[PDB]
Amino acid sequence: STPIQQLLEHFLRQLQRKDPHGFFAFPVTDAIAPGYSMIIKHPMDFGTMKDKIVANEYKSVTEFKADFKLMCDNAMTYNRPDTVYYKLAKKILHAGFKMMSKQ
Amino acid sequence: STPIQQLLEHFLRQLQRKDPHGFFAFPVTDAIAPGYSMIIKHPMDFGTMKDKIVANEYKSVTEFKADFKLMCDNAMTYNRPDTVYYKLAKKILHAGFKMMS
Amino acid sequence: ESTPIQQLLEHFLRQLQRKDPHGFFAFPVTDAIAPGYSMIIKHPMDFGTMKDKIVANEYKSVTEFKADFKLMCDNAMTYNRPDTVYYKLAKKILHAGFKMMS
Amino acid sequence: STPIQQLLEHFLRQLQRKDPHGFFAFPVTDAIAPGYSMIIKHPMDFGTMKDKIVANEYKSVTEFKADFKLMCDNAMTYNRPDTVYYKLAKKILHAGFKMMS
Amino acid sequence: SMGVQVETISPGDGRTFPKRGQTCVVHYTGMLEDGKKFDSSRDRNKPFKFMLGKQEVIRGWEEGVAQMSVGQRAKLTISPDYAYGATGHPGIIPPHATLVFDVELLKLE
Amino acid sequence: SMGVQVETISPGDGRTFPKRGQTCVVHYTGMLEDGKKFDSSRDRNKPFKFMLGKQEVIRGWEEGVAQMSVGQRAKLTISPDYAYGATGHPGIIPPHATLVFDVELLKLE
Amino acid sequence: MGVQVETISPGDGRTFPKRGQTCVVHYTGMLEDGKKFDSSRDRNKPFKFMLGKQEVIRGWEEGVAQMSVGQRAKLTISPDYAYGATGHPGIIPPHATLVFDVELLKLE
Amino acid sequence: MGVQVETISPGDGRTFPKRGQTCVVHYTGMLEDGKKFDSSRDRNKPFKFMLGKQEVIRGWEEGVAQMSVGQRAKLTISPDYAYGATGHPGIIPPHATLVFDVELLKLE
Ligand SMILES: CCNC(=O)N1CCN(c2nc(NC3CCN(C(=O)[C@@H](CCc4ccc(OC)cc4)NC(=O)[C@@H]4CCCCN4C(=O)C(=O)C(C)(C)CC)CC3)nc(N(Cc3cnn(C)c3)C3CC3)n2)CC1
Ligand SMILES: CCNC(=O)N1CCN(c2nc(NC3CCN(C(=O)[C@@H](CCc4ccc(OC)cc4)NC(=O)[C@@H]4CCCCN4C(=O)C(=O)C(C)(C)CC)CC3)nc(N(Cc3cnn(C)c3)C3CC3)n2)CC1
Ligand SMILES: CCNC(=O)N1CCN(c2nc(NC3CCN(C(=O)[C@@H](CCc4ccc(OC)cc4)NC(=O)[C@@H]4CCCCN4C(=O)C(=O)C(C)(C)CC)CC3)nc(N(Cc3cnn(C)c3)C3CC3)n2)CC1
Ligand SMILES: CCNC(=O)N1CCN(c2nc(NC3CCN(C(=O)[C@@H](CCc4ccc(OC)cc4)NC(=O)[C@@H]4CCCCN4C(=O)C(=O)C(C)(C)CC)CC3)nc(N(Cc3cnn(C)c3)C3CC3)n2)CC1
Repeated sequence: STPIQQLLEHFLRQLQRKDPHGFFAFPVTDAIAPGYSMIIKHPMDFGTMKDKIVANEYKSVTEFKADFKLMCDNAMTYNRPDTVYYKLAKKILHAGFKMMSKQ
Repeated sequence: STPIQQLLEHFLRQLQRKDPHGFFAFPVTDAIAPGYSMIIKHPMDFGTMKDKIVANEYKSVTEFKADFKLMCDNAMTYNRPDTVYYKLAKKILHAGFKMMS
Repeated sequence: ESTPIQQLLEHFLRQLQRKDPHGFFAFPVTDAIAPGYSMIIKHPMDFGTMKDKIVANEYKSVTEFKADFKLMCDNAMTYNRPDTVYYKLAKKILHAGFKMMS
Repeated sequence: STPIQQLLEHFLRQLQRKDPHGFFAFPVTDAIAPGYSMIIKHPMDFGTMKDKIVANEYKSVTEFKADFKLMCDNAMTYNRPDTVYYKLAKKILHAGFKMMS
Repeated sequence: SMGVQVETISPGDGRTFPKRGQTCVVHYTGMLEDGKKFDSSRDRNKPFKFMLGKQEVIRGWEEGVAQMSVGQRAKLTISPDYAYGATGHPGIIPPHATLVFDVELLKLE
Repeated sequence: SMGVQVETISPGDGRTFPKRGQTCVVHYTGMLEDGKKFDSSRDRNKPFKFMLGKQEVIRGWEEGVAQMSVGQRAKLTISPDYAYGATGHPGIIPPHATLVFDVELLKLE
Repeated sequence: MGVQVETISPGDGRTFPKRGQTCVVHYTGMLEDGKKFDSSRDRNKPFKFMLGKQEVIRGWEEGVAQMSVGQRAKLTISPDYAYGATGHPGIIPPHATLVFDVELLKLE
Repeated sequence: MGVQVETISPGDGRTFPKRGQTCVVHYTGMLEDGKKFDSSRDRNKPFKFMLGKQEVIRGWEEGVAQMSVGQRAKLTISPDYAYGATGHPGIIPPHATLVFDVELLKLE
């Protein structure tokens, strides 16, 4: 585990603690969200991010932040503003940026 | 019929034209409106007013206006504000007072 | 040459028929499909008959055309029970067609 | 009466007030409900609950809540969902817990 | 809340239920929880009519009568939140009153 | 306008209808008025679940599915006001589109 | 309520007007009894106003703000949110409840 | 969306609060997930405020105005009709939807 892999694992555990119900844990399927793959072209989720950390695919914290933002941006695009999902995506995105603000 | 019976007859027909569905035409029964006789203690209707005109029971236009007001006030007491009856009673009351001002 | 009355009613008819995409009103209701229909409905009507009347220049007025459209819907609401697709469509189409033709 | 007996009796009277017709008042017999003792293995009712309080058999509020739940759960197992009995059991179970929480 | 419970006194056909926009023709007797009568259409020899879906009656009737079929006679027990609530009906129904109606669904119109 | 029309393809039990707060389990195919398909849960071999009363679906589904009973298969024809209106669903449903769904109510949870 | 909003056809449900944006609408205004007093559709030209600029009656200010682009809705507006006791001489009588059919076509 | 009023138990359906009247209420306030943040019942003392006097958040101003004396209702209030992006530091988080159980006891 390199210095970056440790830090990204730390950030990931802190971010996942903000999603106690696991809304972001796995890829969104079309069965649960009709048309999801028609609207969102680049899906992202915590499980995929975790796999990327383990395979040492992130070259910087910035790239990790870009997947985290992508995950949140997908949720705020797919889901209506009045839904639990949209509100959670907005809250966690702000909280994650604040946490990783010094990069 | 006296000049007063004539004027009240004129007013009654003009007001009745404002009630084309006959909501005020006859006494409200308890069968159509449960508890009506528990809530409204002095019922009034156009049919009763017409009978009073014919029997020369109104001593003044003021007394006629008082029954008309009583009729409308009963409807706005018995009926809820969102109902056709409440809205019509308020509309007709304003128009009748304006006419007999 | 189509008369002005023939032009307008066919225009109205095509608009009304678009509201019946499944063709429920397209042809006369038979007794084989609906037993006792001709005992219950005394003056049957359908879009196809209305079209035939236009082509033969049988309508003297827009009023008569509206009356046949209404008759068609009223026949459907008399014959069919309120819980059926047919009854619900007739009530919906009657309201919607009148709104369109004014 | 001990403190636990007082509290459970207080709760029971409040719970029984929610059953004014006494559907839960006495044990369900097999004569009244054929096969009941084949379907419901541990029957319960308010009358048995009162008797349990009086002989000081409840060791905790927890045990009392468990008998109330059992009573409602027995009713929702034995009776079909379209019955007054099933609907009452579901309603009273939710309301009694709310009352004692 | 206990809402409204419908207990069958004598059965209806179990197939004809009132829909929204139909007129229900009923005979009823209304009593307070202790049995005191406050009204009855049977006492007036005239059934009561109301239309479902038009806010004409207390919620326990709206939801309770919807559950009956033509011919059914039932006892409706209705909690205050489904009745007249804290206000009651001054001089007729006290505050916070559970109501019991004996209702017969005579006809749909 | 014409709101939503429900046409039965094959009957349900005609007695188990979904109430507010229940989860409906359905298989559906959605087409435009001219028949081009835009989506189907059957194509994904996975039924769709949604709860009535939770503002999760277009109004034509809310009112149309509420009318079906368990087991029923029906065709829902839905006007734009009861669908996606002037906006449509960019890239999937054009503006002002009447929609046709083949819906089977499989189960309530 | 000063203004009640009843949806006739849905908007996109995400694009709501903010302060300083121009709303482009087509409307019909009627009195409570159904009589028409004006319509932008009759002039074949939508009406434009900028939110936050005190250009319209309060029932429009608050009612249109609740709509999303594409939505068509019925606004029922109480006199306090409309023309109040004065009315609008020769057009709207005193103490009039107003009903508008409004379609939010676009924001500029 | 700003405030939704769901009746828990009915009011008299005729006595609605007007400008300048004092509303006497008992309330419980919770966040959307059910956590309580305040309750007047816990203090054994009703809350009073005068309508039309900018004393309360807009969802209460408009929500209570819709109730009649005696009514108990659940008010669900969007952040724009509550404490918005700022919240109420240490009590209400940013962007919070609020849920109040409100009983209109009396007008004074
Ligand atoms: C909208 C415009 N259009 C329209 O209105 N239309 C055309 C479309 N439409 C329709 N109706 C029906 N069938 C039922 C509808 C209900 N009913 C009956 O007769 C009932 C009496 C009424 C009733 C219904 C239900 C009920 O308890 C739930 C109680 C009463 N009678 C009977 O129970 C008995 C049993 C045998 C038949 C006769 N009985 C009798 O006593 C008699 O002998 C009579 C009736 C003479 C003495 C009273 C009509 C028959 N099928 C189809 N199709 C689609 C198709 C195929 N080709 N096309 C072109 C269409 C085919 C796929 C099937 N379409 C309605 C008419
Ligand atoms: C809420 C707490 N309380 C509670 O839960 N309780 C107490 C109150 N309650 C109740 N139920 C009934 N009647 C039926 C209800 C339906 N049922 C049956 O067995 C049915 C099987 C279930 C069923 C029902 C409908 C249906 O298609 C619509 C399909 C299936 N069986 C049968 O169809 C056959 C026919 C003959 C009898 C038995 N059958 C059998 O095969 C058998 O032998 C068994 C079952 C052993 C093998 C399969 C139970 C009994 N009456 C009264 N009262 C009030 C009263 C109170 N005290 N007193 C003194 C009177 C008065 C009227 C007497 N009260 C329910 C229990
Ligand atoms: C304008 C001059 N005229 C005039 O004023 N009036 C008088 C009105 N009026 C009227 N009223 C009604 N129906 C209800 C309207 C609401 N209501 C009630 O009692 C409600 C209580 C009030 C309420 C309403 C809604 C609500 O939640 C949405 C909560 C509360 N009661 C109940 O919910 C219960 C259950 C049902 C029976 C009674 N309940 C009781 O507790 C009682 O026992 C009482 C009330 C005695 C104890 C307190 C009044 C009556 N129908 C019709 N028609 C048209 C017609 C046909 N022929 N003609 C000639 C006309 C017939 C075709 C239908 N006409 C016209 C004449
Ligand atoms: C936060 C990270 N995560 C994440 O983002 N996401 C993704 C979300 N997501 C989600 N969403 C939904 N339900 C709808 C919500 C609204 N909607 C729709 O498509 C609506 C259209 C939008 C709309 C909504 C309300 C409205 O009111 C008037 C008007 C419009 N469509 C329709 O009305 C119709 C009819 C039904 C089928 C589809 N229609 C169509 O036209 C089509 O064919 C398309 C859409 C293809 C053409 C346009 C999305 C989906 N349920 C659940 N669960 C819990 C769960 C979660 N995971 N697991 C394992 C379980 C299950 C328990 C329920 N979870 C979580 C994962």
